[PDB]
Amino acid sequence: ELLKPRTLADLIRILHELFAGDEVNVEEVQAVLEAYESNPAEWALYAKFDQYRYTRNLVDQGNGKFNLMILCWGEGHGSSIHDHTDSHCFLKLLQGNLKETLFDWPDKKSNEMIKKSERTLRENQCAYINDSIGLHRVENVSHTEPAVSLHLYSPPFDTCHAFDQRTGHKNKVTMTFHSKFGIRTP
Ligand SMILES: [Fe+3]
Repeated sequence: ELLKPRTLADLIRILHELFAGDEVNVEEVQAVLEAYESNPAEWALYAKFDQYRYTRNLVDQGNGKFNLMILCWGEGHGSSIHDHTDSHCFLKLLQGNLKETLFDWPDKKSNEMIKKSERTLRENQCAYINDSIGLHRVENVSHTEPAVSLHLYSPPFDTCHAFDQRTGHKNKVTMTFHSKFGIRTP
């Protein structure tokens, strides 16, 4: 029984129920993430920005089943084209808008990675991606509005790949957390 999360803490409690087992009902997780109405006061603690690039702020460790984190995108900040290390990835906008560009997995032959499609993710919307679907880049293209998104990855992962748009070549990147549970972790 999926009920509307009343607050971010309620959403977290519901996610611990949805990930109590060993599999993941993607449509139910996405529906509950979409149903949480972003309340800035509830997540201000985690919305720690950096002037030069987007930040990853860990919110909950999901009893080991998933990492829930808040990403803070300054104006013009964006990600590399990347995969998700065989994990489910949910991305819910909490403030602002983000452009998501989708790319297919490259072939071994060096080639320009051409976008398959693009879309604008708006406040409160929840997107989903996994490696079977493809790769993506996420960008705050706004010149005037910072964006904040809530991401859930299951299983959690600390490393993934960035892809060079010009060649399709990939490199392993280790991600780091800017803060954990509201505490800056330099
Ligand atoms: Fe991603």
